[PDB]
Amino acid sequence: GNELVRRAARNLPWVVTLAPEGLNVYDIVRTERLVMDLDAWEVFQNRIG
Amino acid sequence: MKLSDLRPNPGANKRRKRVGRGPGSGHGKTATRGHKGQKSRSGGLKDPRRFEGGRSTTLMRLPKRGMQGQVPGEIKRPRYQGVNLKDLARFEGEVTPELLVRAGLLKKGYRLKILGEGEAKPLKVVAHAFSKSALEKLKAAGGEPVLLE
Amino acid sequence: MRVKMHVKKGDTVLVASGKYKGRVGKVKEVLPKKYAVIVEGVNIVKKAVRVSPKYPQGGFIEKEAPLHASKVRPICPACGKPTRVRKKFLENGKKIRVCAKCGGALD
Amino acid sequence: PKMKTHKGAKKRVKITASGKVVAMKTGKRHLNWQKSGKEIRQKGRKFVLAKPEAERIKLLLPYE
RNA sequence: GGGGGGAACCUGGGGAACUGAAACAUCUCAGUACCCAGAGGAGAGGAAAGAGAAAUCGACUCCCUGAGUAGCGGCGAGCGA
RNA sequence: CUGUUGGGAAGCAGCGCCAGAGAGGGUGAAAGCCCCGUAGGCGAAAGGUGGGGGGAUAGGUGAGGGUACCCGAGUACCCCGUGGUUCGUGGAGCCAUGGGGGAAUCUGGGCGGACCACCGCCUAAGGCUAAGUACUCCGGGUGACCGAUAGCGCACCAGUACCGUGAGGGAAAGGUGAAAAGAACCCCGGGAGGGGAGUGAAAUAGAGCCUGAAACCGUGGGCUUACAAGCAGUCACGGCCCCGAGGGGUUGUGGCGUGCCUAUUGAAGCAUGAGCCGGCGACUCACGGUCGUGGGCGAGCUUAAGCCGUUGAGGCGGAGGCGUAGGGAAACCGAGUCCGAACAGGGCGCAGCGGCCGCAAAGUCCGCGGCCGUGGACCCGAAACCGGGC
RNA sequence: GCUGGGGCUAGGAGUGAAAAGCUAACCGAGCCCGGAGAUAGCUGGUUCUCCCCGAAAUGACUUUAGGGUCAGCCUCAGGCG
RNA sequence: GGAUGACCCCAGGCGGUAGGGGAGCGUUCCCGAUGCCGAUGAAGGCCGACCCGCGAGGGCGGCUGGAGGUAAGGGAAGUGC
RNA sequence: ACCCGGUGAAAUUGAACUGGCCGUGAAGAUGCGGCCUACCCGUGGCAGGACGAAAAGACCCCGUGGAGCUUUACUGCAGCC
Ligand SMILES: NC(=[NH2+])NCCC[C@H](N)C(=O)O
Ligand SMILES: [Mg+2]
Ligand SMILES: [Mg+2]
Ligand SMILES: [Mg+2]
Ligand SMILES: [Mg+2]
Ligand SMILES: [Mg+2]
Ligand SMILES: [Mg+2]
Ligand SMILES: [Mg+2]
Ligand SMILES: [Mg+2]
Ligand SMILES: [Mg+2]
Ligand SMILES: [Mg+2]
Ligand SMILES: [Mg+2]
Ligand SMILES: [Mg+2]
Ligand SMILES: [Mg+2]
Ligand SMILES: [Mg+2]
Ligand SMILES: [Mg+2]
Ligand SMILES: [Mg+2]
Ligand SMILES: [Mg+2]
Ligand SMILES: [Mg+2]
Ligand SMILES: [Mg+2]
Ligand SMILES: [Mg+2]
Ligand SMILES: [Mg+2]
Ligand SMILES: [Mg+2]
Ligand SMILES: [Mg+2]
Ligand SMILES: [Mg+2]
Ligand SMILES: [Mg+2]
Ligand SMILES: [Mg+2]
Ligand SMILES: [Mg+2]
Ligand SMILES: [Mg+2]
Ligand SMILES: [Mg+2]
Ligand SMILES: [Mg+2]
Ligand SMILES: [Mg+2]
Ligand SMILES: [Mg+2]
Ligand SMILES: [Mg+2]
Ligand SMILES: [Mg+2]
Ligand SMILES: [Mg+2]
Ligand SMILES: [Mg+2]
Ligand SMILES: [Mg+2]
Ligand SMILES: [Mg+2]
Ligand SMILES: [Mg+2]
Ligand SMILES: [Mg+2]
Ligand SMILES: [Mg+2]
Ligand SMILES: [Mg+2]
Ligand SMILES: [Mg+2]
Ligand SMILES: [Mg+2]
Ligand SMILES: [Mg+2]
Ligand SMILES: [Mg+2]
Ligand SMILES: [Mg+2]
Ligand SMILES: [Mg+2]
Ligand SMILES: [Mg+2]
Ligand SMILES: [Mg+2]
Ligand SMILES: [Mg+2]
Ligand SMILES: [Mg+2]
Ligand SMILES: [Mg+2]
Ligand SMILES: [Mg+2]
Ligand SMILES: [Mg+2]
Ligand SMILES: [Mg+2]
Ligand SMILES: [Mg+2]
Ligand SMILES: [Mg+2]
Ligand SMILES: [Mg+2]
Ligand SMILES: [Mg+2]
Ligand SMILES: [Mg+2]
Ligand SMILES: [Mg+2]
Ligand SMILES: [Mg+2]
Ligand SMILES: [Mg+2]
Ligand SMILES: [Mg+2]
Ligand SMILES: [Mg+2]
Ligand SMILES: [Mg+2]
Ligand SMILES: [Mg+2]
Ligand SMILES: [Mg+2]
Ligand SMILES: [Mg+2]
Ligand SMILES: [Mg+2]
Ligand SMILES: [Mg+2]
Ligand SMILES: [Mg+2]
Ligand SMILES: [Mg+2]
Ligand SMILES: [Mg+2]
Ligand SMILES: [Mg+2]
Ligand SMILES: [Mg+2]
Ligand SMILES: [Mg+2]
Ligand SMILES: [Mg+2]
Ligand SMILES: [Mg+2]
Ligand SMILES: [Mg+2]
Ligand SMILES: [Mg+2]
Ligand SMILES: [Mg+2]
Ligand SMILES: [Mg+2]
Ligand SMILES: [Mg+2]
Ligand SMILES: [Mg+2]
Ligand SMILES: [Mg+2]
Ligand SMILES: [Mg+2]
Ligand SMILES: [Mg+2]
Ligand SMILES: [Mg+2]
Ligand SMILES: [Mg+2]
Ligand SMILES: [Mg+2]
Ligand SMILES: [Mg+2]
Ligand SMILES: [Mg+2]
Ligand SMILES: [Mg+2]
Ligand SMILES: [Mg+2]
Ligand SMILES: [Mg+2]
Ligand SMILES: [Mg+2]
Ligand SMILES: [Mg+2]
Ligand SMILES: [Mg+2]
Ligand SMILES: [Mg+2]
Ligand SMILES: [Mg+2]
Ligand SMILES: [Mg+2]
Ligand SMILES: [Mg+2]
Ligand SMILES: [Mg+2]
Ligand SMILES: [Mg+2]
Ligand SMILES: [Mg+2]
Ligand SMILES: [Mg+2]
Ligand SMILES: [Mg+2]
Ligand SMILES: [Mg+2]
Ligand SMILES: [Mg+2]
Ligand SMILES: [Mg+2]
Ligand SMILES: [Mg+2]
Ligand SMILES: [Mg+2]
Ligand SMILES: [Mg+2]
Ligand SMILES: [Mg+2]
Ligand SMILES: [Mg+2]
Ligand SMILES: [Mg+2]
Ligand SMILES: [Mg+2]
Ligand SMILES: [Mg+2]
Ligand SMILES: [Mg+2]
Ligand SMILES: [Mg+2]
Ligand SMILES: [Mg+2]
Ligand SMILES: [Mg+2]
Ligand SMILES: [Mg+2]
Ligand SMILES: [Mg+2]
Ligand SMILES: [Mg+2]
Ligand SMILES: [Mg+2]
Ligand SMILES: [Mg+2]
Ligand SMILES: [Mg+2]
Ligand SMILES: [Mg+2]
Ligand SMILES: [Mg+2]
Ligand SMILES: [Mg+2]
Ligand SMILES: [Mg+2]
Ligand SMILES: [Mg+2]
Ligand SMILES: [Mg+2]
Ligand SMILES: [Mg+2]
Ligand SMILES: [Mg+2]
Ligand SMILES: [Mg+2]
Ligand SMILES: [Mg+2]
Ligand SMILES: [Mg+2]
Ligand SMILES: [Mg+2]
Ligand SMILES: [Mg+2]
Ligand SMILES: [Mg+2]
Ligand SMILES: [Mg+2]
Ligand SMILES: [Mg+2]
Ligand SMILES: [Mg+2]
Ligand SMILES: [Mg+2]
Ligand SMILES: [Mg+2]
Ligand SMILES: [Mg+2]
Ligand SMILES: [Mg+2]
Ligand SMILES: [Mg+2]
Ligand SMILES: [Mg+2]
Ligand SMILES: [Mg+2]
Ligand SMILES: [Mg+2]
Ligand SMILES: [Mg+2]
Ligand SMILES: [Mg+2]
Ligand SMILES: [Mg+2]
Ligand SMILES: [Mg+2]
Ligand SMILES: [Mg+2]
Ligand SMILES: [Mg+2]
Ligand SMILES: [Mg+2]
Ligand SMILES: [Mg+2]
Ligand SMILES: [Mg+2]
Ligand SMILES: [Mg+2]
Ligand SMILES: [Mg+2]
Ligand SMILES: [Mg+2]
Ligand SMILES: [Mg+2]
Ligand SMILES: [Mg+2]
Ligand SMILES: [Mg+2]
Ligand SMILES: [Mg+2]
Ligand SMILES: [Mg+2]
Ligand SMILES: [Mg+2]
Ligand SMILES: [Mg+2]
Ligand SMILES: [Mg+2]
Ligand SMILES: [Mg+2]
Ligand SMILES: [Mg+2]
Ligand SMILES: [Mg+2]
Ligand SMILES: [Mg+2]
Ligand SMILES: [Mg+2]
Ligand SMILES: [Mg+2]
Ligand SMILES: [Mg+2]
Ligand SMILES: [Mg+2]
Ligand SMILES: [Mg+2]
Ligand SMILES: [Mg+2]
Ligand SMILES: [Mg+2]
Ligand SMILES: [Mg+2]
Ligand SMILES: [Mg+2]
Ligand SMILES: [Mg+2]
Ligand SMILES: [Mg+2]
Ligand SMILES: [Mg+2]
Ligand SMILES: [Mg+2]
Ligand SMILES: [Mg+2]
Ligand SMILES: [Mg+2]
Ligand SMILES: [Mg+2]
Ligand SMILES: [Mg+2]
Ligand SMILES: [Mg+2]
Ligand SMILES: [Mg+2]
Ligand SMILES: [Mg+2]
Ligand SMILES: [Mg+2]
Ligand SMILES: [Mg+2]
Ligand SMILES: [Mg+2]
Ligand SMILES: [Mg+2]
Ligand SMILES: [Mg+2]
Ligand SMILES: [Mg+2]
Ligand SMILES: [Mg+2]
Ligand SMILES: [Mg+2]
Ligand SMILES: [Mg+2]
Ligand SMILES: [Mg+2]
Ligand SMILES: [Mg+2]
Ligand SMILES: [Mg+2]
Ligand SMILES: [Mg+2]
Ligand SMILES: [Mg+2]
Ligand SMILES: [Mg+2]
Ligand SMILES: [Mg+2]
Ligand SMILES: [Mg+2]
Ligand SMILES: [Mg+2]
Ligand SMILES: [Mg+2]
Ligand SMILES: [Mg+2]
Ligand SMILES: [Mg+2]
Ligand SMILES: [Mg+2]
Ligand SMILES: [Mg+2]
Ligand SMILES: [Mg+2]
Ligand SMILES: [Mg+2]
Ligand SMILES: [Mg+2]
Ligand SMILES: [Mg+2]
Ligand SMILES: [Mg+2]
Ligand SMILES: [Mg+2]
Ligand SMILES: [Mg+2]
Ligand SMILES: [Mg+2]
Ligand SMILES: [Mg+2]
Ligand SMILES: [Mg+2]
Ligand SMILES: [Mg+2]
Ligand SMILES: [Mg+2]
Ligand SMILES: [Mg+2]
Ligand SMILES: [Mg+2]
Ligand SMILES: [Mg+2]
Ligand SMILES: [Mg+2]
Ligand SMILES: [Mg+2]
Ligand SMILES: [Mg+2]
Ligand SMILES: [Mg+2]
Ligand SMILES: [Mg+2]
Ligand SMILES: [Mg+2]
Ligand SMILES: [Mg+2]
Ligand SMILES: [Mg+2]
Ligand SMILES: [Mg+2]
Ligand SMILES: [Mg+2]
Ligand SMILES: [Mg+2]
Ligand SMILES: [Mg+2]
Ligand SMILES: [Mg+2]
Ligand SMILES: [Mg+2]
Ligand SMILES: [Mg+2]
Ligand SMILES: [Mg+2]
Ligand SMILES: [Mg+2]
Ligand SMILES: [Mg+2]
Ligand SMILES: [Mg+2]
Ligand SMILES: [Mg+2]
Ligand SMILES: [Mg+2]
Ligand SMILES: [Mg+2]
Ligand SMILES: [Mg+2]
Ligand SMILES: [Mg+2]
Ligand SMILES: [Mg+2]
Ligand SMILES: [Mg+2]
Ligand SMILES: [Mg+2]
Ligand SMILES: [Mg+2]
Ligand SMILES: [Mg+2]
Ligand SMILES: [Mg+2]
Ligand SMILES: [Mg+2]
Ligand SMILES: [Zn+2]
Repeated sequence: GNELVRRAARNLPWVVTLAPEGLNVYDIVRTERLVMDLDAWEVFQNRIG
Repeated sequence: MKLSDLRPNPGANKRRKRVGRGPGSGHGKTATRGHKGQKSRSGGLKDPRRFEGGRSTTLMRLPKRGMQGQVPGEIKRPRYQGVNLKDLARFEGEVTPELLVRAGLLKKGYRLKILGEGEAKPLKVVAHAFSKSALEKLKAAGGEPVLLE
Repeated sequence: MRVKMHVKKGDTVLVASGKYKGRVGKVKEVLPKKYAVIVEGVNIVKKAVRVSPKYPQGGFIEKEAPLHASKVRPICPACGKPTRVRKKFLENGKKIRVCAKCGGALD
Repeated sequence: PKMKTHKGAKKRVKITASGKVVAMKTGKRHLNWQKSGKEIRQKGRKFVLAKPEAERIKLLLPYE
């Protein structure tokens, strides 16, 4: 959810950036690794609950 | 697991039947329509559910029965839906129309009638009507039937 | 509204690509419509001319052929290096081209 | 556009709980004087439409 | 002040037929196509002599739904709140 | 930035660097850092707009009591003819009104589907009123949209040429190259055209220009052919030529042998269609249904319009739909119900696998597929009918 | 009587010493554009490959007879055995 | 058999129009892809007596061509004359 | 008309390496069988055949196709009473 973090990483070829409200399986399956905020991990657990 | 692994199960996505695409396919030329006649034509036949070649139809030779109604239409009257004792088994304490609505048991806009199938439970059940047997069973099981007006 | 030209007649430019890459020369002409520049003694071609009043004896003449303007980089009059151009606003408060490597005016 | 219900069928026929199609027996609308009581009585019942005809009629009642 | 124009859109005044009903006339197509008048960036509608059964709602317009229900119908084909 | 191959580097190699910018288009080939841009920011003296903010102004405002003055007229209302509505004369109300008759001012009047009573609802015969809605000539953004027979009729000087008295109809036609460096000059020729020279990485890239298929025409070569009977091939063998116990080409002789498609009981058929070649050319889509099927959940399954977010991110939203009970024209009753006097008889209905667990399943949602309904619904084709114009 | 020029009458309409003649080179109903992709139970056409199975040209009814609905006969899935 | 489309062995079926079913090939476009093939030559064209495939096709090689093409695995259609 | 110089169409055309008889064949065969005849290629001529070309027979029937016309067919409408 940190905009500053997303802005810094977004232009990297190997990085896809998302706010946790936007977590979706296409973007997960597209990428080799998943990296999340504890905060993001939390809204995720709320979403799948 | 990546994109090149994402795959439907066998049978989930099947190929279409394509006709009029050659001898080898089994569906060339006439495109599975046979030779001539109305059915082979673009636009085809009259409705097969009804039409019978000009003869008076199976349907139309049967008699009408009953009240069909008339303008200005449906007469408003209170409507009942029955829910069985067995369907009440999941509840505790007090059951009411709104609760049965919410549970997906009772449809909105319907008055509630309790029916005799299944076993009664000691519950206070609030309803617009009861079958005789529903009434008997609920008393015997120690429940409290409350009748609305 | 207007074609953006980072180079003008007749600053000194490096020809950064093509057969004449590495070459340096003054910009003889700028042709915005073709997005091209003419650079002195760069991109020489042999042109056939008819025996005419303009060319008695006829034969051939040498001509500078236009260069795609992106192939060309201005040379900083200050630090003498090929550079991209920046805009700087003066007190005037006009705007000028300035070198990117140092900060000198290119005019 | 969605299928329309055939009202001619809806007025003559009913789909039972197991998907049978039931209609009134024909032949007692009139000319009854010389028909035996057995004929009148038995024609006063419903009957189950033969399967091929029932399927056709059901298709006319998509929202029953 | 008016006149005339504007791709569709809009409202009003008029308004078919093929076709469908496996013929055809009621019916359908369809108040559609089209003609005309007018409007404007929209137009129409609009502040209950409404709804219609809730002891209820609260202008009008528009979308979802109600619902292919209620009904209408050579109770046919179909039409349809 | 350098080196390197190359006509050319952006390719490859070495060493770097930017990134709130690695969308995309260019540059001699394939470039984040060369160019135009992109992310992020900045900008109007003039004219337009201004639904947002601020301010004026117009307008806005009590209580009982009595009085019964007013409260939209050829109107309501009734009848006749008709329209609108789901309502086609129907028990036919309501709303509208062409004709006739023709009121009342709240103790007045219209409505709740003939009518009457009761009970309610509402205030006709004057007018205006943003917004949410529709459209796309215009500008922009974006495509599991087209790529010159496609996509608009038009990529190009097209509503043109041309056709028609006119209304009206209505085309074809895109590409040299990186750069014109678009071939000076000489040679044959009246010119056209060509041969040299020359430019170019390339000139069968030379302007009648990218690629350059096929029909079709020609030149050269190999095999073959003037005693032979043929859907033209095929099987065999032999001859010659070619490439080097094999193969390719050709075909002398011998065997066998009734084109293709369509339509038909039946066609080589003297039945249809086709000169040949290239390109265009016909079973689709939406919504609904019905089966099957791949999953999700399961007495439950599922959301629609919207709303928030995103800017190729997803979520919220339960209104509603299907299912959970049937039977009866219905009142109604209900695991039953209807017919019946019946407690008769009959019709239509009613009841998982394993050690609480799992599993499976009603059902339902979504995807996929077959087929059906509605639309032009596989494509092409009438003769005609109608409307408005010429 | 013929003829120049200037005019009027047109689509179910004109005009016709009448032939259903003529109304812009085909008139028992002009032409153009539109409804419109009218409708066509008729004729034609319907495009890659391989594999398994494999019909009918009957019966009933049909303003039906060269078209249909149902049955029969083919095929595929599940079930029974 | 072996346990499961691993391959082998024995056996039997395999003419086919309307038509049913099954399995595949190829075309355009999307994901894969900020990748990968590509001027030491893309696509397209012309040959081939070679390789794989039952076949539709797919490789490979020579020539042409001169700037694009696009895998395994999936998705969608203006998809084969 | 014919020949030489100049310019140079057309309908038609599955492809053709396109003979006779007697047969056969969907019943009138260059194309099938048997036999007979026949060196290869033209030019001017003739029309018996190619069921020669042209025109999706205008006769005839069929289509619940169309149109013009009629009437004591049906049902309307103008117009008149
Ligand atoms: N908030 C975000 N990071 N959104 C997704 C990235 C946005 C943008 N499409 C990008 O890739 O640069
Ligand atoms: Mg990105
Ligand atoms: Mg990124
Ligand atoms: Mg990625
Ligand atoms: Mg991304
Ligand atoms: Mg699909
Ligand atoms: Mg489909
Ligand atoms: Mg299949
Ligand atoms: Mg296919
Ligand atoms: Mg095929
Ligand atoms: Mg098949
Ligand atoms: Mg078949
Ligand atoms: Mg065929
Ligand atoms: Mg057909
Ligand atoms: Mg079929
Ligand atoms: Mg089929
Ligand atoms: Mg079929
Ligand atoms: Mg057919
Ligand atoms: Mg047939
Ligand atoms: Mg047939
Ligand atoms: Mg056919
Ligand atoms: Mg037939
Ligand atoms: Mg037929
Ligand atoms: Mg048929
Ligand atoms: Mg047809
Ligand atoms: Mg059609
Ligand atoms: Mg039809
Ligand atoms: Mg009959
Ligand atoms: Mg009803
Ligand atoms: Mg009503
Ligand atoms: Mg209690
Ligand atoms: Mg500037
Ligand atoms: Mg360079
Ligand atoms: Mg250098
Ligand atoms: Mg200035
Ligand atoms: Mg009916
Ligand atoms: Mg009866
Ligand atoms: Mg009776
Ligand atoms: Mg009676
Ligand atoms: Mg008797
Ligand atoms: Mg008796
Ligand atoms: Mg009796
Ligand atoms: Mg009785
Ligand atoms: Mg329903
Ligand atoms: Mg139900
Ligand atoms: Mg005016
Ligand atoms: Mg105006
Ligand atoms: Mg109107
Ligand atoms: Mg008016
Ligand atoms: Mg009107
Ligand atoms: Mg109108
Ligand atoms: Mg009219
Ligand atoms: Mg009609
Ligand atoms: Mg029609
Ligand atoms: Mg219709
Ligand atoms: Mg119909
Ligand atoms: Mg009809
Ligand atoms: Mg019909
Ligand atoms: Mg008729
Ligand atoms: Mg009609
Ligand atoms: Mg209508
Ligand atoms: Mg319109
Ligand atoms: Mg106007
Ligand atoms: Mg607006
Ligand atoms: Mg208004
Ligand atoms: Mg008011
Ligand atoms: Mg409902
Ligand atoms: Mg209507
Ligand atoms: Mg090179
Ligand atoms: Mg070099
Ligand atoms: Mg370099
Ligand atoms: Mg590098
Ligand atoms: Mg970006
Ligand atoms: Mg880019
Ligand atoms: Mg780029
Ligand atoms: Mg690259
Ligand atoms: Mg690329
Ligand atoms: Mg770039
Ligand atoms: Mg910006
Ligand atoms: Mg900007
Ligand atoms: Mg007041
Ligand atoms: Mg007062
Ligand atoms: Mg008074
Ligand atoms: Mg009033
Ligand atoms: Mg007045
Ligand atoms: Mg009236
Ligand atoms: Mg009406
Ligand atoms: Mg009425
Ligand atoms: Mg009625
Ligand atoms: Mg009414
Ligand atoms: Mg009343
Ligand atoms: Mg009235
Ligand atoms: Mg009146
Ligand atoms: Mg009152
Ligand atoms: Mg009163
Ligand atoms: Mg009234
Ligand atoms: Mg009234
Ligand atoms: Mg009312
Ligand atoms: Mg009432
Ligand atoms: Mg009253
Ligand atoms: Mg009211
Ligand atoms: Mg108004
Ligand atoms: Mg407002
Ligand atoms: Mg407005
Ligand atoms: Mg508005
Ligand atoms: Mg809009
Ligand atoms: Mg636009
Ligand atoms: Mg394309
Ligand atoms: Mg493209
Ligand atoms: Mg073209
Ligand atoms: Mg075009
Ligand atoms: Mg082309
Ligand atoms: Mg076009
Ligand atoms: Mg245009
Ligand atoms: Mg065109
Ligand atoms: Mg064009
Ligand atoms: Mg032109
Ligand atoms: Mg003309
Ligand atoms: Mg002209
Ligand atoms: Mg025309
Ligand atoms: Mg070029
Ligand atoms: Mg060029
Ligand atoms: Mg180049
Ligand atoms: Mg000369
Ligand atoms: Mg000379
Ligand atoms: Mg010359
Ligand atoms: Mg020469
Ligand atoms: Mg020359
Ligand atoms: Mg040279
Ligand atoms: Mg080279
Ligand atoms: Mg080359
Ligand atoms: Mg070449
Ligand atoms: Mg070339
Ligand atoms: Mg090029
Ligand atoms: Mg060329
Ligand atoms: Mg050429
Ligand atoms: Mg030769
Ligand atoms: Mg001899
Ligand atoms: Mg010889
Ligand atoms: Mg032979
Ligand atoms: Mg032999
Ligand atoms: Mg050999
Ligand atoms: Mg051979
Ligand atoms: Mg040989
Ligand atoms: Mg032998
Ligand atoms: Mg033969
Ligand atoms: Mg034969
Ligand atoms: Mg063939
Ligand atoms: Mg044919
Ligand atoms: Mg035939
Ligand atoms: Mg025949
Ligand atoms: Mg025959
Ligand atoms: Mg023959
Ligand atoms: Mg022949
Ligand atoms: Mg014939
Ligand atoms: Mg023939
Ligand atoms: Mg025929
Ligand atoms: Mg031809
Ligand atoms: Mg040919
Ligand atoms: Mg072709
Ligand atoms: Mg289909
Ligand atoms: Mg479609
Ligand atoms: Mg569909
Ligand atoms: Mg389906
Ligand atoms: Mg499904
Ligand atoms: Mg689920
Ligand atoms: Mg849910
Ligand atoms: Mg519903
Ligand atoms: Mg019922
Ligand atoms: Mg009774
Ligand atoms: Mg019973
Ligand atoms: Mg029973
Ligand atoms: Mg489950
Ligand atoms: Mg399921
Ligand atoms: Mg079906
Ligand atoms: Mg349609
Ligand atoms: Mg159509
Ligand atoms: Mg269609
Ligand atoms: Mg269809
Ligand atoms: Mg005509
Ligand atoms: Mg008519
Ligand atoms: Mg008529
Ligand atoms: Mg008429
Ligand atoms: Mg007219
Ligand atoms: Mg005179
Ligand atoms: Mg005169
Ligand atoms: Mg005159
Ligand atoms: Mg005159
Ligand atoms: Mg006239
Ligand atoms: Mg006159
Ligand atoms: Mg006129
Ligand atoms: Mg006419
Ligand atoms: Mg007319
Ligand atoms: Mg007429
Ligand atoms: Mg007349
Ligand atoms: Mg005369
Ligand atoms: Mg004319
Ligand atoms: Mg004439
Ligand atoms: Mg006529
Ligand atoms: Mg004429
Ligand atoms: Mg028009
Ligand atoms: Mg129409
Ligand atoms: Mg047509
Ligand atoms: Mg017709
Ligand atoms: Mg087809
Ligand atoms: Mg078999
Ligand atoms: Mg039969
Ligand atoms: Mg029958
Ligand atoms: Mg019969
Ligand atoms: Mg007949
Ligand atoms: Mg007969
Ligand atoms: Mg027929
Ligand atoms: Mg059948
Ligand atoms: Mg059998
Ligand atoms: Mg079966
Ligand atoms: Mg089976
Ligand atoms: Mg077989
Ligand atoms: Mg199978
Ligand atoms: Mg494929
Ligand atoms: Mg293909
Ligand atoms: Mg695309
Ligand atoms: Mg990509
Ligand atoms: Mg790429
Ligand atoms: Mg590479
Ligand atoms: Mg090469
Ligand atoms: Mg391509
Ligand atoms: Mg190949
Ligand atoms: Mg190649
Ligand atoms: Mg490129
Ligand atoms: Mg390819
Ligand atoms: Mg690809
Ligand atoms: Mg793949
Ligand atoms: Mg995928
Ligand atoms: Mg197509
Ligand atoms: Mg001579
Ligand atoms: Mg001559
Ligand atoms: Mg031949
Ligand atoms: Mg011969
Ligand atoms: Mg004989
Ligand atoms: Mg013959
Ligand atoms: Mg013979
Ligand atoms: Mg012969
Ligand atoms: Mg032969
Ligand atoms: Mg033979
Ligand atoms: Mg023979
Ligand atoms: Mg012979
Ligand atoms: Mg012989
Ligand atoms: Mg002889
Ligand atoms: Mg001769
Ligand atoms: Mg002759
Ligand atoms: Mg002659
Ligand atoms: Mg012959
Ligand atoms: Mg002859
Ligand atoms: Mg003859
Ligand atoms: Mg002929
Ligand atoms: Mg003729
Ligand atoms: Mg004819
Ligand atoms: Mg024809
Ligand atoms: Mg004929
Ligand atoms: Mg005929
Ligand atoms: Mg005649
Ligand atoms: Mg006749
Ligand atoms: Mg006949
Ligand atoms: Mg006839
Ligand atoms: Mg008839
Ligand atoms: Mg018939
Ligand atoms: Mg008729
Ligand atoms: Mg007629
Ligand atoms: Mg007529
Ligand atoms: Zn400097």
